[PDB]
Amino acid sequence: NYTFRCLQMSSFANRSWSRTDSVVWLGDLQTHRWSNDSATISFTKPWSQGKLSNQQWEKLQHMFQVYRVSFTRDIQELVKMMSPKEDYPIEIQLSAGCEMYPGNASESFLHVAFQGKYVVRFWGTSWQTVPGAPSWLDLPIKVLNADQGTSATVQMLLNDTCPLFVRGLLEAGKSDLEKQEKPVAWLSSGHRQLVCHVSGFYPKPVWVMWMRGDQEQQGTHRGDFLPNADETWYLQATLDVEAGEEAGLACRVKHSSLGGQDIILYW
Amino acid sequence: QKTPQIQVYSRHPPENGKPNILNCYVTQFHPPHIEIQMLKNGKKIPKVEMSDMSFSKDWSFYILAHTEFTPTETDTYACRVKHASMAEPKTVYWDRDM
Ligand SMILES: *[C@@H]1O[C@H](CO[C@@H]2O[C@@H](C)[C@@H](O)[C@@H](O)[C@@H]2O)[C@@H](O[C@@H]2O[C@H](CO)[C@@H](O[C@@H]3O[C@H](CO[C@H]4O[C@H](CO)[C@@H](O)[C@H](O)[C@@H]4O)[C@@H](O)[C@H](O[C@H]4O[C@H](CO)[C@@H](O)[C@H](O)[C@@H]4O)[C@@H]3O)[C@H](O)[C@H]2NC(C)=O)[C@H](O)[C@H]1NC(C)=O
Ligand SMILES: CCCCCCCC(=O)N[C@@H](CO[C@H]1O[C@H](CO)[C@H](O)[C@H](O)[C@H]1O)[C@H](O)[C@H](O)CCCC(=O)Nc1cccc(CCCCC)c1
Ligand SMILES: CCCCCCCCCCCCCCCC(=O)O
Ligand SMILES: *[C@@H]1O[C@H](CO)[C@@H](O)[C@H](O)[C@H]1NC(C)=O
Ligand SMILES: *[C@@H]1O[C@H](CO)[C@@H](O)[C@H](O)[C@H]1NC(C)=O
Repeated sequence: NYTFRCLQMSSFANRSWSRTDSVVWLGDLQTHRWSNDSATISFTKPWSQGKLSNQQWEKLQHMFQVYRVSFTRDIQELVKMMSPKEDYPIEIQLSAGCEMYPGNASESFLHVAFQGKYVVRFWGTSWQTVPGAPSWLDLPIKVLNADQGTSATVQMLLNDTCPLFVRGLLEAGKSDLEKQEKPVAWLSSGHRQLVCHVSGFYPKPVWVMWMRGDQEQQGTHRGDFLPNADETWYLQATLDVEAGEEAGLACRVKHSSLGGQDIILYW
Repeated sequence: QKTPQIQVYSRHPPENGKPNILNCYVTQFHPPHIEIQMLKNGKKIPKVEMSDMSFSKDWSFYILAHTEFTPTETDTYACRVKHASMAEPKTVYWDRDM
């Protein structure tokens, strides 16, 4: 399962200042960036164009270029109309894309948040407010829904463009997507918290456990997965022990990249 | 409005005198405007690289900062974060293990 997410972040500070920036992810790998300051969508992989021809890419990009300008105008105009009831500063976020399933096609999504709260989605053939969204949104969404050409374009992008472009990305980015990077591990710490650090692994799935011989220590607390800057992962696993019980303990790491040869680090 | 969480950890095992990379992962903040510095002995490190800002499923923002560092037992390292959710800057010191 690969989830393609286009993530748009728009900050409207006052009447004269706004910016829209975007990032695009295929799973946990960034494929695109689109800065406010740039007219064009930037590639963050050699394969970020997928299977698309140069002309096909320029057209899709052109459509996003038109959209970014229209969206910025639409929001400023909306705020003017709503004033002073809805006012600056304003944060709008969009999360749109598709989740690719094994063999069988895909589901697509387009979610919109206002001031950090989910408020609007596109679903089926129309935009809709979600239950609990501020009621002042109902009127502008009804208006947006009257725009058939936009609705047709959005339906096309979600249902067709997204899974097709992503199937192209999966092919073109295969060696990157299927890359294997080996973890490196190290230990640190009368009641000690023992810490097993595991860094530099890719892909994300990993198994890290404190052991006494062959016995898994169920007191092992796994931390959050933290990103390294080099598209690899960092994880720690901690075990709370009493003093003079540390002897015979080990941290064991299993990961796809290691080829059945676990890391075992004895305290 | 949500308070940034700060996590400071190294890319490779921290060995004294060996060049390494220190990470500062800042998460769960809103709004996205944020100021992030990394510190050596309380002073700002000049060359700190930043990931693009992005956001999670729950819509909270995250960003990764990182800098080259050589740990020694005479140097402290920290990540300092300024954000509207907080009255003063929040500093998290590298705990020398992470
Ligand atoms: C793109 O795909 C859309 C569906 O996919 C979902 O949404 C997209 C955006 C992605 O997020 C994807 O991942 C999602 O899964 C698709 O939307 C569908 O469009 C058709 C018509 O074009 C809709 O059919 C009409 O349904 C209503 C009833 O709707 C309700 O009931 C059903 C269950 O019974 C639910 O699924 C809905 O949520 C609603 O609660 C009918 O009343 C209506 O019948 C009338 O109209 C037809 C002509 O169209 C006449 O023949 C009849 O006699 C009636 O007069 C339609 O049959 C469908 O609801 C809608 N799906 C959803 C989930 O809303 C969209 O069309 C695709 N677009 C393109 C360009 O490919
Ligand atoms: C990620 C979605 C990208 C899809 C591209 C949308 C197509 C587009 O750029 N349409 C704008 C020009 O429309 C004209 O040209 C079209 C063909 O190029 C058609 O022919 C169309 O008929 C014609 O009108 C259009 O201006 C559109 O409205 C852009 C707005 C995008 C949008 O959501 N706005 C929006 C508006 C209100 C509310 C929300 C979400 C709630 C936010 C909380 C405040 C979002
Ligand atoms: C609306 C989502 C459609 C997905 C179609 C896949 C082709 C998108 C290519 C990624 C570049 C878009 C980056 C801009 C993000 C935005 O402003 O919404
Ligand atoms: C609008 O907001 C920006 C960014 O927050 C700020 O620097 C600027 O002073 C404001 N501009 C005006 C004209 O008030
Ligand atoms: C962002 O880009 C738009 C269009 O190029 C521009 O008008 C606007 O001033 C930019 N905003 C900032 C904050 O740079």
